[PDB]
Amino acid sequence: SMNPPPPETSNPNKPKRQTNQLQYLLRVVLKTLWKHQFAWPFQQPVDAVKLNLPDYYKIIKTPMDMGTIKKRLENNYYWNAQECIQDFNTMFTNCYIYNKPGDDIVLMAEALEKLFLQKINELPTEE
Ligand SMILES: Cc1cnc(Nc2ccc(OCCN3CCCC3)cc2)nc1Nc1ccc(Cl)c(NS(=O)(=O)C(C)(C)C)c1
Repeated sequence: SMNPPPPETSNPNKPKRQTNQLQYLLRVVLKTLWKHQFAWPFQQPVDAVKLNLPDYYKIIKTPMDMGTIKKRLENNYYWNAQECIQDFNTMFTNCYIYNKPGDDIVLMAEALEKLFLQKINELPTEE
């Protein structure tokens, strides 16, 4: 069971903005999670062939990862902060949907999500 194409990261016809909230999502939120010791399983799409998870992309129909989020932010792909926040939440939820409680990967996601939520709590007001 093969891998799907990754999520879209480029679309010239999509309206997009560079806002102070989206800048915070890159400079604070993404950067903080990316450097974390538990980030690496989330820094690129799940390679379900290499990990031998032939059911992964049958169960996870809206895949997301921080490599995709990083590219979207670096490309100014988003219209607003909530679109990007949704991507992070999809990533975390997908982890909890696919895996067992207490699994290492879940503990890793939980550590990243705690930091995510702390940073989002201080999202600046839109300028
Ligand atoms: C983002 C993400 C979400 N869900 C999972 N689920 C998962 C991964 C592998 C699993 O193996 C099961 C045993 N195999 C299956 C057949 C036999 C062998 C089981 C479940 N993976 C993720 N990314 C990831 C990326 C790189 C790696 Cl190396 C890992 N591996 S890991 O074990 O979870 C680790 C980070 C080392 C704790 C996960």
